[PDB]
Amino acid sequence: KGIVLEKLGIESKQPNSAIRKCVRVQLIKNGKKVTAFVPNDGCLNFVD
Amino acid sequence: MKLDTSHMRYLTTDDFRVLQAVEQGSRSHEVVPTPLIHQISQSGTNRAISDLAKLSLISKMRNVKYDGYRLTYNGIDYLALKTMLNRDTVYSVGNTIGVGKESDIYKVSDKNGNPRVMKIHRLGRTYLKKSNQGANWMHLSRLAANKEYQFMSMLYSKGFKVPEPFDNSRHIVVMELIEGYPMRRLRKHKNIPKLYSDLMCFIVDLANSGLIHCDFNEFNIMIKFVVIDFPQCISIQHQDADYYFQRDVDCIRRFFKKKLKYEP
Amino acid sequence: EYDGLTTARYDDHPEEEERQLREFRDMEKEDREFPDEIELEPSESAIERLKRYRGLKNLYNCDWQVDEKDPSSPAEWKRLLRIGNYKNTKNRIIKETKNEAQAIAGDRIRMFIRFPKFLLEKIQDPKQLLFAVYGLLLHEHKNAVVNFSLQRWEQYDKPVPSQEPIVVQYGVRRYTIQPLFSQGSNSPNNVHKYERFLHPDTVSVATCIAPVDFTQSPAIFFKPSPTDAKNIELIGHGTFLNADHSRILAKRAILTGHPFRFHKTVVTVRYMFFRPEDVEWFKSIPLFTKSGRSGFIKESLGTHGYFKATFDGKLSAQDVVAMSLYKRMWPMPSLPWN
RNA sequence: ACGGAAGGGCACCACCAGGAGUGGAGCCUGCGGCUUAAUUUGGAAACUCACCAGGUCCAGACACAAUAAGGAUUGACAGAUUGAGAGCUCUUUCUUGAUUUUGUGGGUGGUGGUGCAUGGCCGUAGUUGGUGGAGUGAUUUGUCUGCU
Repeated sequence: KGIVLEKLGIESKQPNSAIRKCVRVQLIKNGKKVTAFVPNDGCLNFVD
Repeated sequence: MKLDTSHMRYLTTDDFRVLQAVEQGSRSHEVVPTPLIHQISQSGTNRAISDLAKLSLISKMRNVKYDGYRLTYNGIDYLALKTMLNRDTVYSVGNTIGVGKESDIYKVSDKNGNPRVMKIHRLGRTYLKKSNQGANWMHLSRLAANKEYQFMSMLYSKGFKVPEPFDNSRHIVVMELIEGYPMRRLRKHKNIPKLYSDLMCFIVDLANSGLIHCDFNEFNIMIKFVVIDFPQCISIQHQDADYYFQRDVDCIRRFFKKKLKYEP
Repeated sequence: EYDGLTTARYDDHPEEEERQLREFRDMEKEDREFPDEIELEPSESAIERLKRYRGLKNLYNCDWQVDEKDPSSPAEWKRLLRIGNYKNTKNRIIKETKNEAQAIAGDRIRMFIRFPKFLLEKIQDPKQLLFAVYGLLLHEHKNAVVNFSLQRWEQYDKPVPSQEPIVVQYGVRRYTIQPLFSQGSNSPNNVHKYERFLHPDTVSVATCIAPVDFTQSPAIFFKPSPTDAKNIELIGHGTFLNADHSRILAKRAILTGHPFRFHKTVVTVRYMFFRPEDVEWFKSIPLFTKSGRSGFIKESLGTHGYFKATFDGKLSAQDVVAMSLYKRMWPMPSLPWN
């Protein structure tokens, strides 16, 4: 579980070239900062 | 005939770069499949190819598997006109052509609204049934533009009054409108004596490098002299040079007698 | 300017309000089906209407210089705080708020506020109500162009036009705002298509001039409903996105025509234009159709109505033909709501 | 498969030997472009004509309301108007027998798209697949070196 730092987006590998809308989480139990994917479309507007 | 002014506009953003994408690979890979465009989304490249294949800027080979392309004589044309517009020039084509044999004189609008002359270089104008694609119309006509282009720039740098080349990219040379009238169609002029005194001395100008014009007969230059169709010239190393001397001169010793009545 | 009588800007490459409600439902109903399609009166010249419009190949690709010699902008446009990176604004300001807070939390404070005797008559005692006082930040008083992100309420289905006034409570403060709606997309030039009404569900973006938030507070959007039930008919909820002055909304107007006779060049014109004056303005501007072709109607008669078009592509049938012109919209200033 | 190498042949839509020429002059015609209300389009004065400028005239199935046998409506030999053997209309009045008429609701029709849904009609010395044998298999030998 973690705190979201900011909302991002991607420019991923070929052939599927797009902006895929990941986020930045900092975990609680470590202080590590790991990127994270939001599932089913929409739902970036659910997180802040 | 081979050239076309119609479809230049209707390509989209990626197109010019996608149509460019085959060109960088062309020098190495002269047969370019579809993904070879990608690296250089999943909407982008074929909607360009849908243009490029159906608008004939890229040729298509039909197979069940992914198909290899090799860029088309039509495709460089706009790629040229892309960097053409991007140096700066060629806002629009003009209504006065300008259709020659091997080269296309195009009244063309530079930035500032300058009507000027574009020359597309490719031979044997009609697209021809007998050609192998990718080289003969592109690449032969590609190099040879600069071959001429840097002559006039070198020959205009001499200081003789002649046309100055404006721009060259990808077998397209652009230069001054150079208004005046050729002596091939010459209608009237009163004063030959220094006209031809310039002419016969214009020859030793042409000969100041140890060269001889060989096109100096009629159908070349205009009352500003305005001279054109340079490429045929002969060196001093060129073995037969002395025969061509009286050929050039006397043919323009010939002309005046008929039309404007003068003799040296 | 009006320099050039050719050449549109291209840069070549109680029950009466309810009848107003039925008018808004009608205009949104038709504006759903044929969106942005202005219907020219053939009697009136389509030049005077379309003087300020600028035609474009694509909104996303082109570039505007940010403002213009506008004069339908607010003149207080230069009286706006310009922001760089909003992230690099607000973390800096919260950073200064940490380092310069004299009042640590959990401290009792008698507070001395410059305050008019005009406003004592709305004060109540702090027992039967809640006089509570919220601090602000550095530039949180002063005006700049902002962006919200509207979404409709759950029960709500009534149409919302694009510049009707809506009260916005973002954070604590509450303003009366006549917004500017646009769909959310990410163009690199930050130039987005104006909305005339608002979508059924998918989250859009409002835009107006209001003073800045530096915390991206949530916001509730409503109109006051003084005659109704509880004092508000709630419309939507949303989130303060950022303060962007460069958020350029483009009003799209679509001129639509019919073809008559095919196979010849391509196509002619029925309803698109009226006069041969309509040529010179709108025929460097290209033209689209509904899985079809591109560009360059050419002149003919206009004496009855007909403009013999040229195109690039194949298919033509009992179909339509549509071009476009784009105009910037400009934000409106806002007021508080008490 | 490779517009890739090299090598063989063929050819007045190639060359040699020429021959008669064009391109140079004027003019006719065709294409582009330009202009134009339009110069239809990729052996034209009307017609052709698909283009332009004005002009009249017509449309409307069928369900319903109403009206209409105490007229719904068709056509009708002048003259005016309009460019006209236009009753379009009209000054009118001969005849019609519900065949229909005003309004609402309301539908058929397309030689419209598909030969890229099915029939039938009309015109016009090299290919291969079999059985072998070899290989687990892609594949191969067959389809072949020498002599006339």
